[PDB]
Order: sequence, then structure tokens, then C-alpha cells
Amino acid sequence: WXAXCPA
Amino acid sequence: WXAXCPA
Amino acid sequence: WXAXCPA
Amino acid sequence: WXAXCPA
Amino acid sequence: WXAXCPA
Amino acid sequence: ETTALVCDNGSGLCKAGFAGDDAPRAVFPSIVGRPCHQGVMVGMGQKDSYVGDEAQSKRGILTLKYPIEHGIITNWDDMEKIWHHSFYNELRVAPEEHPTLLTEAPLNPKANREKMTQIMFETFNVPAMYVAIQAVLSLYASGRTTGIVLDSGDGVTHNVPIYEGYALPHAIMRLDLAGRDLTDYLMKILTERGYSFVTTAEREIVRDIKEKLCYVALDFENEMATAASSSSLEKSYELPDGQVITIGNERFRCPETLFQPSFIGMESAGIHETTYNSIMKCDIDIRKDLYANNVLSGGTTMYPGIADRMQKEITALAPSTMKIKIIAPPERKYSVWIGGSILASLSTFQQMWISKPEYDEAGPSIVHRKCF
Amino acid sequence: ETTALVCDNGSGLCKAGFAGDDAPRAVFPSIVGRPCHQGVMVGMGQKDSYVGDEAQSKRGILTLKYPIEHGIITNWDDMEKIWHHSFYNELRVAPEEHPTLLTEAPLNPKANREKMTQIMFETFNVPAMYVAIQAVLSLYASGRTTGIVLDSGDGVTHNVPIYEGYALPHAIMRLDLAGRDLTDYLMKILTERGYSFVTTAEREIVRDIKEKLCYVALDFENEMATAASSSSLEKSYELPDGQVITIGNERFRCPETLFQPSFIGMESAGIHETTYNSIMKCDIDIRKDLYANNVLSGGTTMYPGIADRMQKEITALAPSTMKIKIIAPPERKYSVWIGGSILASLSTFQQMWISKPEYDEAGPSIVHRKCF
Amino acid sequence: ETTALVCDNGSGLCKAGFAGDDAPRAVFPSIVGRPCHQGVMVGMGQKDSYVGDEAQSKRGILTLKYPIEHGIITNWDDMEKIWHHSFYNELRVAPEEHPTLLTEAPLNPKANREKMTQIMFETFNVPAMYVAIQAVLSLYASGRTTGIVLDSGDGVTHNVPIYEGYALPHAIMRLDLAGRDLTDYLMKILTERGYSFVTTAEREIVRDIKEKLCYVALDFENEMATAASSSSLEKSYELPDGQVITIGNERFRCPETLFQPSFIGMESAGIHETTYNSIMKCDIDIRKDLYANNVLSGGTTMYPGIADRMQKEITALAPSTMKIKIIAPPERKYSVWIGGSILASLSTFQQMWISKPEYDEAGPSIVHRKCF
Amino acid sequence: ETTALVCDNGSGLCKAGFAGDDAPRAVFPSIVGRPCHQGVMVGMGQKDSYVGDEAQSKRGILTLKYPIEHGIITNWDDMEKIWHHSFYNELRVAPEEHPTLLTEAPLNPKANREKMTQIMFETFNVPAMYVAIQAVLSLYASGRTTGIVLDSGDGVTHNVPIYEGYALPHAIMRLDLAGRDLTDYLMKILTERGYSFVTTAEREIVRDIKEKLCYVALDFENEMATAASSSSLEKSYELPDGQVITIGNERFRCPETLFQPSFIGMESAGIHETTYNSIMKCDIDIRKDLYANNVLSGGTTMYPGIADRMQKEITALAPSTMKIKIIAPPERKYSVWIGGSILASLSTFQQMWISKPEYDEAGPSIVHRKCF
Amino acid sequence: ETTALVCDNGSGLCKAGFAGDDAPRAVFPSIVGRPCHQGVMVGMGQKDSYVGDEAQSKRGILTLKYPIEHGIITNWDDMEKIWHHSFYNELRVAPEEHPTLLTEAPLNPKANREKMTQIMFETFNVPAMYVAIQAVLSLYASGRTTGIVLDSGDGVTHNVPIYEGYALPHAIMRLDLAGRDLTDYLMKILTERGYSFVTTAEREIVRDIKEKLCYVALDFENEMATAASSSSLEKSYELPDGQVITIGNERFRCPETLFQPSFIGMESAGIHETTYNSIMKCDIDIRKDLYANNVLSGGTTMYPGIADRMQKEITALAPSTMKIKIIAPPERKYSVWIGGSILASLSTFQQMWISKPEYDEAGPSIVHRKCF
Ligand SMILES: Nc1ncnc2c1ncn2[C@@H]1O[C@H](COP(=O)(O)OP(=O)(O)O)[C@@H](O)[C@H]1O
Ligand SMILES: Nc1ncnc2c1ncn2[C@@H]1O[C@H](COP(=O)(O)OP(=O)(O)O)[C@@H](O)[C@H]1O
Ligand SMILES: Nc1ncnc2c1ncn2[C@@H]1O[C@H](COP(=O)(O)OP(=O)(O)O)[C@@H](O)[C@H]1O
Ligand SMILES: Nc1ncnc2c1ncn2[C@@H]1O[C@H](COP(=O)(O)OP(=O)(O)O)[C@@H](O)[C@H]1O
Ligand SMILES: Nc1ncnc2c1ncn2[C@@H]1O[C@H](COP(=O)(O)OP(=O)(O)O)[C@@H](O)[C@H]1O
Ligand SMILES: [Mg+2]
Ligand SMILES: [Mg+2]
Ligand SMILES: [Mg+2]
Ligand SMILES: [Mg+2]
Ligand SMILES: [Mg+2]
Repeated sequence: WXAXCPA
Repeated sequence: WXAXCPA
Repeated sequence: WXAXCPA
Repeated sequence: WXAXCPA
Repeated sequence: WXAXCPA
Repeated sequence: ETTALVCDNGSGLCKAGFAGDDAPRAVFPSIVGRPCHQGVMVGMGQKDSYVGDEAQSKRGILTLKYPIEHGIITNWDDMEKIWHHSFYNELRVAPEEHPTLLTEAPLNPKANREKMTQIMFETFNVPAMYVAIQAVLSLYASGRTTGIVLDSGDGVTHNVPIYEGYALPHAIMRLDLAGRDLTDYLMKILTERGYSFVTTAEREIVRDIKEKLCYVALDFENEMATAASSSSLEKSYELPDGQVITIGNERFRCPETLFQPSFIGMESAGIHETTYNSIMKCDIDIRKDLYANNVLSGGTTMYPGIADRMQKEITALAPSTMKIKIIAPPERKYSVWIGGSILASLSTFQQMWISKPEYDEAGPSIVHRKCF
Repeated sequence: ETTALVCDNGSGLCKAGFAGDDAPRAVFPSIVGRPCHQGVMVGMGQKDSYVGDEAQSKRGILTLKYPIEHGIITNWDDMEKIWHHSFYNELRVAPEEHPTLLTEAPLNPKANREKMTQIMFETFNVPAMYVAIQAVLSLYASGRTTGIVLDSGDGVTHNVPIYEGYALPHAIMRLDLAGRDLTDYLMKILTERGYSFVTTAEREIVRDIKEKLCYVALDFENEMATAASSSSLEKSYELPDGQVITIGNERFRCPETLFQPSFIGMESAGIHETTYNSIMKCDIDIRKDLYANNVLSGGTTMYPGIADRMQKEITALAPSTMKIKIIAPPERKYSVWIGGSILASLSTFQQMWISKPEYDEAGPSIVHRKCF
Repeated sequence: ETTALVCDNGSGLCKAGFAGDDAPRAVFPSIVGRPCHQGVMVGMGQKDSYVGDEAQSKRGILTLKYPIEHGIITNWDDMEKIWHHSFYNELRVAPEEHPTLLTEAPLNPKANREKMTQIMFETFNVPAMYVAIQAVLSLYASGRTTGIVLDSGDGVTHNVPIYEGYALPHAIMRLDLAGRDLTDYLMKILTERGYSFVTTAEREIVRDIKEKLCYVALDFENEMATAASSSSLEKSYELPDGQVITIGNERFRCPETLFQPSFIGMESAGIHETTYNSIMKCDIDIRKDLYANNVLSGGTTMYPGIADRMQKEITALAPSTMKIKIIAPPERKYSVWIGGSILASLSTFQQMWISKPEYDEAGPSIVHRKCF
Repeated sequence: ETTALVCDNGSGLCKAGFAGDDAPRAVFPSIVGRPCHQGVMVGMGQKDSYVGDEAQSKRGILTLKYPIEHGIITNWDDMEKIWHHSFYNELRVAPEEHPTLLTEAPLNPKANREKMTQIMFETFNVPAMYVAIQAVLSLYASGRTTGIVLDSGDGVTHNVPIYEGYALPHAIMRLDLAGRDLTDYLMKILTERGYSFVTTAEREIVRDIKEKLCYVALDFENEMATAASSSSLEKSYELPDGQVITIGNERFRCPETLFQPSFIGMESAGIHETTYNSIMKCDIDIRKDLYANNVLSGGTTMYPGIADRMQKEITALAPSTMKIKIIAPPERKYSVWIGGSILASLSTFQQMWISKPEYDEAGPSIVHRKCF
Repeated sequence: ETTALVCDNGSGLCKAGFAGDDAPRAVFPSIVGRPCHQGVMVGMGQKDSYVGDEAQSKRGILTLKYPIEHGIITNWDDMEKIWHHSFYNELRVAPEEHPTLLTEAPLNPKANREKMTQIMFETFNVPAMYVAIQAVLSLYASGRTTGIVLDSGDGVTHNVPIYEGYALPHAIMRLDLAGRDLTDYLMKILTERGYSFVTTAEREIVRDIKEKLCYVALDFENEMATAASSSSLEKSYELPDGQVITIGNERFRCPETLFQPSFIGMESAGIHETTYNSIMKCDIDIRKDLYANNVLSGGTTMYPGIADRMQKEITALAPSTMKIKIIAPPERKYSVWIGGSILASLSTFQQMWISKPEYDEAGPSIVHRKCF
């Protein structure tokens, strides 16, 4: 994603 | 609640 | 190990 | 070689 | 010996 | 002679203290945390349930559960744990020497009040107990005797009008839209910018973001156009592990659900229309007295744009010859507890306690006859 | 008059073809392989990037990267390489003469869709383009107009309910648990028997093992007891270099993460509870119509025990007077592309393409207004 | 009442002693040496297997074998010889009167632990036994209850995070790169200067060279340019037969494989990236507490440049507002044994021993239920 | 436009010729002979050093020295004499008009390559030069692009695997056991039958005996029992002075050192185990392609039993479901030179010559950057 | 219970005696003398063969033949005569009641040992026999268990290293340069001063001169300059018929062939270089233990300058940080027999005799399996 994933 | 919520 | 090491 | 052969 | 001595 | 206890058990916060005081002594989140892993280190004391602030300080290894949802207690063992932590660990008193005053949202199931009475009389057995309505306590803390109270907390947003000390039960409105729904909607709309929050600790982080950064727009379309035009409304928040996120229009798109419930797929009207419909259902001769005495209470009404927006919407709805006043005290986050302390310290209130022999004679059904 | 192109860009497989066809013409793994060594032999043609099946046939000397993870494009140059290989080397068409239909997961970041629109309008410049939701395409390919679609692929498992052609956006659920997590968990639990897999080619081997040999248990505890009792569930697999491995309970412990996410340390609920919560968040009068129209799609739902297990779990959760039906067509691995071909061939769809002058007038933000 | 025994059986060193002590009593290399020639002189006692230091003092006429490779026991007769030499010749105790604590690497085969239990209960039959994880023992010896442990020895480099006594099993990472791979890489790169080492005794000589002379560079390219510029980093070592060799950049090119595994053709990432990925796989609210409690243990982490390099690399990877601390105690070569002595002397540990009747009732499978 | 020169300088034979040819023009033994007596006859031309075949034709009054041992040049004046005899007396060309291609064993000292470059650019100053790996040239002459090459000459036996033109540098193995060790072992074991060879000319005689009469047994114990049973394997050889010797089991006990190095007191494994360990150190997905493409090169692999024995040993080591193929071309004694002629005639090779201005700018260290 | 016999049959001297003694009882020259003239006097007993000292006392009318040359028995009837004289006339025992221990040089023909076993079991039929290596017996008599033995007698100079009771068979060196070659070289160089010796009795006279007057120079060139400068090194010897000869530099030119074999036209290196090459062919970790345990044995090593010269030459060859010690006991002329007496009296040696039923079952080939 960008804040709580990765990705 | 118990008939249309939950709770 | 037994399939991808040795050991 | 020079340390563990000769050569 | 028999091939490069004698003896 | 004994000091009574006032305990406001909201859906997200528990506020307990002594009667006659100005502020509640113990304010803690009403959560129960349980470990979802296995403790490999032995020697130190590890418990099975963490209650309150200890659940918040260790929330990275715990699953958090709320015992109360929409003002209705769903888990009774967890609610008993919350009450035990409030009585013994926070207030540090024996419950059998003090009468206890409790609050409840209107239009609630009767079994909630009956089981509350049964638990207070059989597990934490009190000399006396009482259940009050939270909006009546907000009007008690306001110091006036007339007005319509809009109380919005973590589970329930309810409107109660009272004229000259007389309540109007047919005009009482309840809407199940409050701060937890706003937290869920913010969690849903934070994925547009690329931020993902799915766990309960991440829900607490999103709740902290909503408390710190959100505000109510005076005009929604103009503020949306201003946010789309320039990046002057963007704000930055620092995550607990160090990342910095930035939000734009989501500062005002989140509390707009209070005025437009269709953002979360709800058929109901906004809080301003609910207040206007509650005023319209009363008698005509009192209606003007309800127009100038709108009282706000609860933590949901603490957004720094909500009083002007509510005043503008009600002035649009009402006829132009009436005066519209919104009373928003700065201490309205704890006003229910303040009114509970005012009510429990009154000399005329000592004769309407529900005593232990009355509970023994009548069972857990006396609370429907001695209360609202 | 020109034939449109349908390109489903999943997290693990790219499926591209022409509209109006029954099956996609080009199905290839969406990986980019790069050499990690030095080419000492000169004369023949060695490239710097291997795309698709050529990456799979030479994976012993390449590092493989997935440009899409959890339905989100992380590397855009690799994604451009994937799209170039799909257009020119597989479909063998010029992209400037055909409108292109693309798919996307729900609750995705907006920048993903905006950059897809910008890339297809500026690098592979199309006359028209559109972005659709994959579960709506699965319901299009199912032939019905109502039902709740559970689509599980390589990165995203999402539930979308649709009643009479109307979607319910507040009941759409997204869970980031799919087949790549199952492959990683299978790699983690294969070390118990003495098999080690750490590289990306070994990840592809473990994915092949999971596709060939895994199945969903109807009852987990009974199957675990049966596997612990006798070696009747053990199966043998031949490695590419000649070794033969044997697996037992890991055939059904690997897709059990779909129903128990806590195996990989995730706080979320299973797919059956996610489906039940998506049903119960809708209106009551449509809920029965969502109980008999559960539609499965995606490659993750191709385990040969998953329909009976989902039926049993939902029947346990739902009231007993309702009928539960799980629709599992045999072609559900490609059903998103089939629905994309059905949608792009419709005469009523030709007026909602996003044309090139609209992109020139509005920039790369028109896709938020002309799509979902 | 009887004193327990702590025996850390590493891949290159065996450390055995009594519980409650500060340092292990017997530290000896875990090798078995066998003669490759014929003994022409009769009269004196020549044996068939030399175990431990006697294998090192006579290594010029012996072939040396390690029974443990990458934390996995490959030869069980040699491991039984190692355990017999540890119990009878070094500690000089009867094993049937003392419970024994053993250590094991995470993500290991189950058959290793099962055969360890079977050999400990049937050949050196103990009243009780237990198998522990080495990083948990390193955190036990550190004196704290939270932190992420990077343990690197002779076969295994593993990261284990623990928060408030709770382990995170999904974030445990294991990399098969340790000091024996560094010794092999030093043997490979020592041929550039004209030194040839091919035998097992020469491997021990190269291991001694690596222990005495190698160090971790803070910046690899600057140190390579400095070594290419002037001969200020060159050091001299004296061989056992009298020759003197000189090494330059190979002092820091050998432990650079820990941070760049592609030097030995491995696709994995470095130890700093493994630590960062193990931190980022945990929950967010604990991540800061893992940033300031990085604990180093094992003999591989004893290079005199590794703490500053690890601090710099993790500070580059982490966000800038977090504090990074690397805990490197001077006794970290034996910290696993020290934590085992702390754990075995606890009063709360006496109820989780695996006793002999439990092994008699359950067979060699109780260790999967009473341990990690 | 100028024809390049290919010069393979092995440990026992020097093979020089022109690029683009099929066979090397000059094949001569790389020895330097010096007189050990005093010339009492005056008038004719007696020299101080005899190089090549003139050393072999007059070896009865000369001491012969090999300038190269185990692929390492030990005497540089003698190597300069070898190169001068190769360029001027055999090829009969001026070295300043032709680029020269040279070969080298893997895992060699860097100073050997650096002094080779310095001598080629300062004494026999070439327009361009290059150093190649001999196994890569053997795979070039084989015509294929994948496979594992076992090259065994007079000093070095090395295994190099190459997959699709990419080398595997971490799987390259070098063993210092080749035909000179076999000649020394034959010299040692010929004393059992009563034949004594101690001088260098007698070493050449024993080398001729080994080339003419030795063979690799398929089964060593069965052939030893057959030789002990009847005198059917005995063969006769005529000495240069007229004596006739007879050998029995020594025909197959001499090349058995290639499979059992412990005959000469070496701790290393055989060539079949070295090839198997070189295959298993590669990636898994390429291992099958290395099983069917075993390429033999060098004069040591010219025994008339070695292909079947290597096939049998690798088939015993490998899993039974794999196909084992040993490629043994009849021209494999000169295959390194043939691959050097193929490589030097390529149009894509003309841009990777090390030119004279590059040597002038960079010194004798450019060969580490423009070669292997 | 019966006393064993130890018989060292050297190339020039036969030393026989009983096991358990300190010195050999019978030491006699191993020569056979035959008359070359006609006996014109009748009445007294004239024989056809004179054996031993009787050959030396009457050597003026006899031709003397050595049955052993370079440790190889050439004449078997003369060897049988030597053994018969040793058993019956010198030791005066019956050979059928005593086991016999024999010595042999390393790297000898197998037929010599086989015919020795056949003659000892069929002509002088013993209950048991054994064949041992002379350098191992010298190390037995030295009292130590490690070291490298240089044994030089009348035909063979051999180096054997032994570490901790284990022999190193690949480092055993044999050189065919000993005291008979020195006697022949002295016979050659005595013609410069005008002395002619051509017969076998004159060869015995020259051997006596070499035993009495020769010595090893510490520095050869300085002693040559000293001998050329002044006549201080000249010594006088009295011939048996009354003449007095004088020798100068030939006192040290004769044993210089041991260090410079090119004096007699041999391509081999000196004894110091042979010892150094035997040391460097062993493993590295034992080499220091071979540097301080150089053991000298045999009559050739009895020159009164050889220990300091060997120490100086080995110290020049070895690295300077190693300690060089030459062990030269005063009884080293008979040390092989002393070690044979030590070995034959051991209690652990009685189980490795080659008995008569083993010879009857296995023929004359058991000695290759029960010995070195
Ligand atoms: N400053 C603030 N701004 C916006 N929302 C707030 C603020 N403070 C509290 N809240 C919200 O109000 C709720 C708590 O209000 P309160 O009435 O005390 O809850 P309860 O229903 O437990 O009594 C929380 O859900 C919180 O999200
Ligand atoms: N027969 C099968 N059994 C189990 N899993 C499968 C099977 N076939 C494919 N899969 C899994 O489904 C995934 C691909 O499904 P798909 O929906 O086509 O992926 P994408 O997300 O690329 O569209 C792969 O990760 C694969 O592991
Ligand atoms: N001072 C040092 N510097 C670098 N490496 C060392 C040092 N001391 C020991 N080592 C390495 O550490 C390893 C032993 O560490 P340890 O953790 O005791 O091994 P084990 O895995 O047997 O427990 C050895 O392989 C050795 O090469
Ligand atoms: N017919 C043969 N059979 C066995 N060995 C041979 C034969 N011909 C040559 N050899 C051996 O091969 C070696 C030469 O091989 P080659 O690879 O040309 O040597 P170089 O290392 O000089 O390139 C020699 O040492 C020789 O003993
Ligand atoms: N004092 C001496 N000085 C020099 N050489 C001697 C001396 N004594 C004996 N020798 C030589 O040593 C040889 C005998 O040594 P020994 O080892 O006993 O012979 P064998 O080979 O018969 O065992 C004789 O050839 C003799 O020339
Ligand atoms: Mg409240
Ligand atoms: Mg998909
Ligand atoms: Mg360890
Ligand atoms: Mg060659
Ligand atoms: Mg002797």
C-alpha cells in the first residue's frame, strides 16, 4: 500500500 | 440489538 | 536438510 | 602456489 | 633391480 | 451521610467518580484486551484480560473488544470486568458502602436495565442504586430547566426536549450514528490516499487521527472545491512507528456523515433535521422556548465547526422570526457526569433511590417503576 | 466497429484477449525476470528483462519480481513491460486502434487508477478506455443480476453484493489474504518435514505443489486426527531435479488459512464470516436473495473442497429456515475476463467509454467520474 | 534439588555446564576426527575416533567431520559421541541424575527434535529434559523482556522478535548464512594472493585467520578504495609450519557476505534487511520498542565493526524520527548458555520439564506439545 | 583484418596456431632442457637451453624443467623462452602484428595473469590481448550453450557449469590432480615389479607408457580379482635401449587415482563426486540440463574407459529418474584451442580486446576488469 | 616362550642376534669369497666358498661377491649361504625353534620379500616370521613416537616420516646413494695422487680408508681453499703390505657426494633436500613436529661432520622461525637391530606373526597382507 501493508 | 442492528 | 540444502 | 602446495 | 640400475 | 458514586458507562469511555465533585476522578477507555499469542518468557506476571489504559498501552499484542455497542451491553463478563476495574482499581472504594448512580440512553431494551440492576445488587451489592437518562443529566449540568438536548457520544445520538422540568416522551428521538461510525467511515475513506488500517489498534490510531485533525465544514461544496483547488487544508500526522501521513478533504468528509447519513448507506436524516423534527413534534406554545435553548453534549459534538453549522441549518429550517441559539459549553464532554453529580447530591433525590429491600421484595423489575 | 480488448491484470496472472470471445487468448504469469550473473558466452542474444513464460522457463538464472502485489501496482516500469508484452508479443495488435477494458479491485488507492489511465492514454494511446470492478464482471459472466460475489485471486479476496443490478457500496468487504499468502505459509510449514524453499524459483515450485496437491478439509479436527492416525492422506511430488517429496496434513493445513487467518498472525475473520458480515450489512428484505446466490470466482476458489465447506459454514452462521446455495462454475478461473467480454460487447456500453478528448479536457481525473 | 545441566549444541562449538553458573564449564569444538592412514607403531593406545580438542591437536593425521550443519544434526553416531564426551569426559557427571536443557534453532525439522528427545531419554536417560529456542535464551540473558534478537553462530542466522514476553512466530526469520560460509568464502578468495587451502585442517587454519584478523567495514567502497590506494590495511599471519602470509582487502571482504549474500551466489538479502523486514512484519504499535532494543548474540556477531554498520544500515532503512540502538554485550558469544542457566534455575520452570513417565506414555512426540 | 593468434599454454603441452583454423599448427611439449655435463667436442653449435621437441630428442644429456606446474607459471624466463619458441620458431610470425588469445585455469593467482599481460605487452608487444577460461572455450568448441565442463589436463582438473550462456562462479570447482600426478604415481608403483625410474627422461618414458597402455576399469574390485586370477591383462612395452617390461594391474591402478585420490594421500573426493557436488551447488531448475550435458575435455580424459565409468558413478549418485549423458568428442584433446579459435573469429569479440592504449592508461591491472 | 631372532640383512653388513638384547651378537660382512686359483697343496681342508670374516681374512686369494646390492638380493644361493652361516656358525641355534624377524628397505620389489618368505619357510623353516621397515625400527629404538628418520646404510638412503605412530606412505623417499657409491667414488678419485685400486680386496682397503679418515666439511668451498692453501688437512694411512699413502682434500670430497650427487653423475638432489622435500610433502600441522625430530641411523651417517652440516642445510631451507634438531645417538650404527629387538619382545606383537599354517594356506603372498 504505503502505510500499513507492504505494497 | 437482536432483530436489525448487530448489538 | 533433505530437499534443497545439503544437511 | 606459495603457501599450501608446492608451485 | 632389472630395468634401470644394475641389481 | 455516605458519599454516592456517579458512573457514566458510555460506549467508548467510562467516567466514574464521587457525587458533589466538579470533574470525574477516573476516565478510562471501556475496552477489554486479550492476548492472541503465546507467552514464551516465564517468570513475570502475565494476565489473561487487560482492562482500560493497560489495554491501550499494550494494544500491539492484544485483541480489543468493546463491551458496549450503541449504548447496549453485549458482553456481560467484560462489562463486569469494566465495573470491577472502575470500583476497585480506579476509585479504590468498597461498593457496598456507597449508592451508585448509572446512566442509560433512551429507547433502550428493558433487559439491559434489568441486568444492570441485577448485577449492581447481586455482584457489587450496593445499599441503593438508580438509572438516569443522560440528556436529563446534561440539562441538569447546564443549570437551566428548559431546552432540547442533543447528546452524541460513541454509540447513540439522541434528542430529548424538556419544558419547565417536564419531559416530552413522544418527541424523544434516537439515531444510531455516533463517533464509532465516523471512525469506521474514516478508516474506509483513508484507503483512497493509500493508507490501510484494519486491526483494532489501527482503529484506535484512526480514532486518534479523527480526534486530532477533523472539523465540520460550514459549507460542504465550497470546502470541497477549496480542497480540490489548493493544498491549504492538508495536514500531517505522525504514526507510532514513524511514518508521516497527510490528509486533505477527509478532515471534513468524516463528520459530514452526521449531517448526511447516506455517506454510510443510512436512510435516516441528519442531526439538524432530527432536532427540527423533535422540536416540531412538541406543542406549539413551547417551541420558541426550544429554539433558543439548544444544548450540545457528548464527545462527538466537540468538532470545531459544529455549533455554527447546526445554527445555520436550524435557522434555514425554522421560520425567520425565531431566534436560534446553540449552547456549547467547553466542559460538555463530561456534562452527563456533572449532572449526575448535581442530581445525586440533591436533598430531594434521597427518597427516590432504589433500596436493597425494595429489590428483594420486587425482584429485578422495580427499576421500571422507580425510574424513567 | 473495431474490436475492443479485455485485459484482466491480476496479481499473479495476466489474461488478455478480444471482446466477444469465450476464453482469453493470452494467459501468462505477470513476472519480470532479471539475470543475477554475468554472461560469459558471447554471440547469441541475451536480454536484460524476461517477461512472462520466458521468465518461467529460465527461472534458474533469474530473479523474478511481481509488479502487482495485493492488487496494487508497485513497479510501473515492470507493469509497462507486462502491458507491452501483452499487446505486442501475445495479442499481436496495435493498441491505438482498439479500446481497452481493464479491471481493478475495490477499495484501492486512487493513484493506481489514475496512473493506469495516464499510461494507457499516453504510452499505449488508445481511442477509449474503462476501468471496471472484477466482482461485477463475475456477476456479469454468471448470467444473473443478483447475488454476492466472493472473488479471491492472488492478492485480494473481496465480497461485493449486488441486488437487481444495484450495488451496495457500504457492504463491500476487502481482505488482503489470497493465494500468495497461502504459498508463503506452505513454504513456512514445509520446513517441518525437512524441505527448504527460499528462492523465487522455489516459490514457483511451491505454488505448483499447492495447485496440484492441496485441498480444503470439510472438518479440520477430524482430518487432522485422520492424518495423525494413518498415512492415507500422504501424497508424493517429484521435484524438477529428480527428488521426490511426501506431504501429509499440509495438503489441508495450507488452505485452512482462508478460514482461520490467525495461522499467519492476522486478526481478521475467515472468508465465511466475511461473507456473512457482508450479507448482514445489507437490507433485510434482500438478504434471502443473497443467501441462494453465492457466486465464487478466481483461482483461489478452485480447491476441491471449498464449496461444501463454505456451504456448511454459512449454513451454521445463517438461520436454519434459509436456503444456502454456492454457485461454483467450472470456468470461474477466467470468469472476470468472460464478464469483461460480455460487458464490452454490449450496445449500451458504447456510450460510457472514456474517450481521448475527454482525457485531454479533464486530465487523469475523469476516471473517478466515469467509473466506479 | 539436583542441579540441572545446560548444553548448547551449536554447529561449530559445544558449550556445556551446570545451571546457576555464570560461564559454561566445557567449551569444545564439535568435531569428530578419524585417521586416514595406518598405524605402523604398536604398543601405545591409538583410538578410532578423536572427539573435541583432541581432534584439534592431532588434526594433521585426521579427517574432521562436523555432526551438525546449519543447525541440523546429520550424523547421529557422531552426535552421540559428542554428547558422551560432553557428559562423561568434560563435565564428569552421570546423566541419569540431572535434567538436561538443550537449545535448537527456529524453523527446524521436527525429526531433529524428536530424535534428540529419543536419544536423551533412551541412551543417556535423564529424569527430565527440555528444548528451548536460542534467541529467547539470548533475551533471557540480556535481562530485558522486549526486543528483537539477531542470533548468528556457525550455521544459522535467525531473527526473533519478542514484545512483553510474547513471541511473534510469524515474524521469525531464518537465513542459512553464518561463520562456516564466511570461512568457505575466505578459503575461496585467499587463492587470489597465491595461498591454497583445501583440507579440513586448513579449513580450521582459515577459521583461525578469520577469527583473528577480519573486521566489518563501515563503508565498503571507501575501504576498498583505501585498500587499493595504500598498503595500510595489510596484516601478517604466521602459519603453523613457519610461513608468513599477508592479507589486504580480504579482511573486510569476508564479513561483507553477511550484508551482501550475492558474494556467495545467494538470492537472499542481508542481515540488516532481514532485521528490518522482521520488524516491519510485526504490529505497528510495538515497532518503536523493537527499534531501540536490537540484541546481538553469537560468535559471528563478534567482528569489531558490526554494531556501527548495523546501526547505520537500520537507521538508513528506518524512518528518521525513530531511535535505533544496537545492544552488543561483551559476553554475547556465550549468551545463549547464560540464558539457559537463567531459565533452568527459575522456580516457575520446574513444572514444564518433560519427565520420563510423560515420554513413556506419549513416545517421542511430547516435545511438540510441551515446547515451542 | 589481421589474423589473431590462439596460444593454449598448458602445464605439459603448448598448442599455438591461427584463429579460424580447425587444428593447432604447433603442438610441442613445454619443457626447457639444460646440459648437466661439459662439451669436450668443439666446432659445432652447442646451445645452453633446448626448448620443445629438441629437448625431447636430446633428453639423455639434459635436465628437463617444466615452467608451468598446476596451471601456475613458476619460472618466467623459461616461460619467455617457451613463448619465443612458439612465436618465432614454430608459427614463424612477428607478434607485433597479431592480437593473441591466451587461456588460464579458474581460481588462479592474480599475479600470474598480471605478469602474463605485462610480458605480452612489453616483451612480445601485441596490438591486443585477452585471457579466457579453458572450460568456457571447451563449451564454445562443443557447439552448445549449456552444460558442465570437466577439463583435466596436466596440472588442473576443474569443473565449470554454464547455463544458457551464464556462468555459475560459486559452483566452479578446481582440483589439483591431473596427469603429472598420475605419472608420478605410476613411477611409484612400477617399483613393485622391479622397474626403477628416477630421472626426468625416465619420467617422460613413464608418461609414454601411461599414454600407451593405461585404461580406466569399469569395476575396480572385479578387475583387480581378474588381474590376480589370470595373466590376461598383462601388456609388454619396449624400452628405448632394448629392454621389454610387462605390466599387469598397474594399467588400471594408475587412473583410479582420479576416482580415489587417497591413493596419493589426498583428502579430496573423486572427479565424479566433484562433478556431482558442482551440479548440486547450482540452482534446482537448471540441474536436469546439467545432467544430460556433461562435456569432457583435455588429454587426461582420453583413457579408454573413463566415459562409461563417469556415467555409472554419476548415475549412482544422481536420482534414478534423471538422464545422464557424457559428451566425449574424439577431438577433445585440442578442444580448448578450437574454442579459442571460434571465440577469436567472432565479430562480437572484437570490441572486448584489451588494447595497448588501455594497458598504457591502466597498467597491468586492466585484465581484472576486462576479463573473468 | 621361545626367544625370537632378529636378523638385519643390510647391503654390506649382517647383524643377527636374540630378541630382548641390547647389542647384536653376530656382526659380520655379508660377502661370499671364492678361490680364483688352483690348490696345489693337498692334505688340508680347502673349501669352495668362504663366508663372512673368513672371506675377509683370506681375501688376497679370493674373489668377493656381495649378495645384496641397493637393498635387493641378487644372488639367492649366496644369500642362503649367508643365512646358514648366520644361523648355524655364528648364533649356533636351530632355526626351527625360533621365530625370525627380518628387515627390508621401503619401495623395494615384491619378489624380494616373497622369496625371503619362501626361503625362510621352506629351507630354514621357522614357526613364524615377519618383515619390517628399517626406519620404523630406528624410530622404535629412538624411544619416541614421532619424527622423520633418515636411514643410510650400504645401498639405500631412505627418509620415512611418522607422526604419532602413523606413517606417511606418500612422503617416503628412497635414494640409491650410500656408502658403496662413496667407496667407488673414493676409488675413482684416489688415482689423482697416483694410487690405483682395482680389485675387490683393494675395494675393502678403500672402504677401510673411508671409514677411518673421511669427514664431512661444514663449508665445502672454504675447506677446498684451506686444503689448497696449506697441507694441514693431509693424513697418512699404512697399507697392509707396508706402503704409506697420504690424502688431502679427498677426506671431505668423498662424503660430499651425499650432498652433491652430481659428483657421480646423478640427477637427484642431496640428502638435505630429500629430507626437506619429505617434510613438505606431509601435512602442514605436523611439519613443525618433524623439524625438531630428525633422527639419523645407519653406518653412513657416522661421519664426524654430518650432524652440523645437516642442521645448517635444513635451517637454510626451512623458515627461520622453526627449530631444527638433529638426533644423532652414538649407537645409531646398530639402531635398526635395537628397534627390532624392542619390537619382537613386545606383548602386542605376538598376534601379528606370520605363522606356518597361514603360509601353507595362502602361499608366499601372505607377506603383502600381514606386513607393510
Ligand atoms: N476533540 C474531539 N473531536 C472529535 N471527536 C471526539 C473528540 N473527543 C472525543 N471525541 C469522540 O467522542 C467519543 C467519546 O465521547 P463520550 O461521549 O465521552 O463517549 P461515551 O459515549 O463513551 O460517553 C469518542 O468516540 C471520540 O471519538
Ligand atoms: N487448481 C488450483 N488450486 C488451488 N489454487 C490455484 C489453482 N489454480 C490457481 N490457483 C491459485 O490462484 C491464483 C491465480 O488465480 P487468478 O484469480 O487467475 O489470479 P489473478 O489474481 O492473477 O487473477 C494463483 O496464485 C494460484 O496459486
Ligand atoms: N572473534 C571472532 N570474530 C569473528 N568470528 C568469530 C570470532 N569468534 C568466533 N567466531 C565465529 O563464530 C562461530 C562460533 O560462534 P558460536 O555461536 O559459539 O557457534 P555455535 O553455532 O557453535 O554456537 C565460529 O564459526 C567462528 O568462526
Ligand atoms: N592417450 C592418452 N591417454 C591418457 N592420457 C593422455 C593421453 N594423451 C595425453 N595424455 C595426458 O594428457 C596430458 C596432456 O593433456 P593436455 O590437456 O593437452 O595438457 P595441457 O595441460 O598441457 O593442455 C599429458 O599429461 C598426458 O599424460
Ligand atoms: N665410522 C664410519 N664412518 C663412515 N662410514 C662408515 C663408518 N662405519 C661404517 N661406515 C659405512 O657404513 C656402511 C655400513 O653401515 P650399515 O648400515 O651397518 O650397513 P648395512 O647396510 O649392511 O646395514 C659401510 O658401507 C661403511 O662403509
Ligand atoms: Mg455518553
Ligand atoms: Mg483476479
Ligand atoms: Mg549458537
Ligand atoms: Mg589444458
Ligand atoms: Mg642397514
